[PDB]
Amino acid sequence: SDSHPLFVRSLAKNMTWQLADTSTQKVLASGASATSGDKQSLLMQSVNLSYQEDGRGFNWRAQAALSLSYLEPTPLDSKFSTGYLELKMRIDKAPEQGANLQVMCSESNCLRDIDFSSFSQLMADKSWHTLAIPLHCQPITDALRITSQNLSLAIADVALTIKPSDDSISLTCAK
Ligand SMILES: [Cl-]
Ligand SMILES: [Cl-]
Repeated sequence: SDSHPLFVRSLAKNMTWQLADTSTQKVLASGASATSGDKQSLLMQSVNLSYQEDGRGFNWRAQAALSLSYLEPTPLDSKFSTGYLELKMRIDKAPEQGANLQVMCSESNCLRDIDFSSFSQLMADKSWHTLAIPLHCQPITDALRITSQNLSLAIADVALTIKPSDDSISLTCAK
């Protein structure tokens, strides 16, 4: 009742993964694995967290954006106006030249824009962590977008929530 799943073991109905490299082909992926348009810049595989294939691993080898995206622009439910995007993430290879985590993006337009440097130390054990991202410090297209040139991580259990799980780490707003 607290939450709206976006990717909890499988994509919620109106959702896709989007793998967007520097090529002229953008890939909308709804299964266990995918490649970006150039077949190399951004790859998705399944990984196992709590069940077989409940996570997705993503490997960046060149400039590319991964999004978890709505099939059509969807206004943020007012239920979540002071809520959180929650997800589990494991960063197995930190980005040498950095990465951007954007949350709840419209056409022009993200609710949060977080550099990986801002939470890199808490992720540096290369273990899974539950991250709670407060949405506030118009129709939404990308629930999340991660952009980098070189990076390896995995994501699971992505949901909008009004209250962060107990063992969550809040990516609070920069001062
Ligand atoms: Cl990088
Ligand atoms: Cl960074």
